[PDB]
Amino acid sequence: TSLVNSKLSNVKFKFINSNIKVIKGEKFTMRLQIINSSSSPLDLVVYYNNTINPIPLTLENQYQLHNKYRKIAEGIILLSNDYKIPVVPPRETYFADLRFIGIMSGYYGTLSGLKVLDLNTNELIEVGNGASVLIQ
Amino acid sequence: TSLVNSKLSNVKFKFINSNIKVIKGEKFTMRLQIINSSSSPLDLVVYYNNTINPIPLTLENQYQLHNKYRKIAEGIILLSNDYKIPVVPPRETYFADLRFIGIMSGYYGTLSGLKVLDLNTNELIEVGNGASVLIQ
Amino acid sequence: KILPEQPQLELLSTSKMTRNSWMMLDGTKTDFHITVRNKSLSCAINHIKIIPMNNIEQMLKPDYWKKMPPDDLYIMEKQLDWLSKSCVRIIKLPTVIKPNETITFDLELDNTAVPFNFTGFDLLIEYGMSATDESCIYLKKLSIPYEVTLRRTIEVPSMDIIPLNELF
Repeated sequence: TSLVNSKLSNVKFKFINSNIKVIKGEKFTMRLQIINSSSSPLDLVVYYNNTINPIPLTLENQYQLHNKYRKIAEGIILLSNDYKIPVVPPRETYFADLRFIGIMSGYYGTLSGLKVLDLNTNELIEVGNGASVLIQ
Repeated sequence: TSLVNSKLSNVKFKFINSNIKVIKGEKFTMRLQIINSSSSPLDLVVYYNNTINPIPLTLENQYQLHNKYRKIAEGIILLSNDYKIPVVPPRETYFADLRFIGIMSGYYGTLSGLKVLDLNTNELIEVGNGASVLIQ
Repeated sequence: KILPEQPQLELLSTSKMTRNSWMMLDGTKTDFHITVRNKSLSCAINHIKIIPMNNIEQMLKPDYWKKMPPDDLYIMEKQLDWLSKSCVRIIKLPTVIKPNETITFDLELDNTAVPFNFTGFDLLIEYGMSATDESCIYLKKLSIPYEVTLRRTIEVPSMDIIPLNELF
C-alpha cells in the first residue's frame, strides 16, 4: 500500500520518509524515490492541484465528502508546482525533492491531490497515496 | 578594422566598448555584440589561448617576436574560458558577456589569443582584433 | 514649379549601436544618443518632430476591433496605447538646427511592458524648413530602422488563490 506502483507500466514510487510530523506553517521536504526499469526514460511531471473536486447521497454524506475534498484542496501547498523531473534513464533511480508547507492543521493520511502525470501515455497515477503527513 | 566580420559566413562581431582602461589586477568586463543574419543559428564557442605560440629571422627580431607572444599568452585570462554561447537565432543578435582579469601591466592593442571557434565549419576567426585593452 | 533650397540629414552615427542593432533583456530600460547633421550650407530647419512607430503598430490590420469581446479588446488596446505613448521616447530634442551643425539628442528606449513579438523598430522623423513667411512649412521624411531583439526573462505562467482558514 505504501509502495505504489504504476498501471500500464513498470515504474515504481516510494517516499523515503512516508510518515512525517511537523508544526503547521513550517515548510517541510519529502524525498520521492522513482525506480525505472522498463525500456526507456520518461518525462513525468508532478503537480498538486488546490481545487475542490466537484461532488457527485444524503446531505450528511454529501457535506462530509465536501469537507474532505476542501481539506484536501486547500490544506497543503506544494512550493514546486508543475515541476519537470528531468530524466529517469532505464535501469536507474532518481529522487524528486518535493517541498511543501502546510496551512490547515490536520491529519492528511494518504493525501490525495498530489498526482504525477506521465507525458508519454497521459497516465494519472495517484502517487500521493504513499504519504502520511501530519501537520499540527 | 575595429568592426570584424567572419569569412565564409555573414555573422559579424563588435565590442560595445573596444577601448577599455582599468587598473591592473582588477577584473573587468567586455561586451561582445554578435550579429546573425545568414540562414540559421550558430554554435560558436569562445576561448582565450594561454599558451606561447611557437616561433617560426635574426636573433633580434626572433626574440622580439618571442617576447610579444609571451606577453600575449600570459597577460590576460578569460574567467569564462570555453564558454558555450548557447544559441544565436537567425536575423537576431546576442551579447556574449566575457569577463577578464589582467596580470601584466601593458597595452594590449588588438589582442590576440581571444579567438572564437565555430562548431559548424571549424572557423578560427580572430575575434580579438576589435579589442584595445590597456592596463597599468 | 520651383521651391527654395531644402536641407538634408545624414545620420552621422549612433552611440551604442552597430548598424542599428541592439538586444534588450525584456524589462530593463536603456538609452542612447542619436547624432545627425544638416548637409545644407545656406539655410537650416526650424521644425523637428519625432514619431516612433514599430512593427506591431505597423503590422496590425486596420480592422482588429470588429469581433472581439470587451475585456480582451481593452487589454490588447491598453497595451497598444502604452506602446504608442510610454514606449521609446525622446527627451531634450532641439528646436533649431544650423547649417552644417552636428546636433545630438537623447533617446530613452523603455520596454517594461512589450509583447514577445517586439522584433522591430522604425523611428521616422520629419524635419522641415519654414517657408519665407508666406503660408506653410516644407516637410521631409527620413525613416531610420532599428532591429532590436527581445530576450526572455522572468515570467509567471500560472496562478492560484487558496484562501487562508486558520491563524498561525
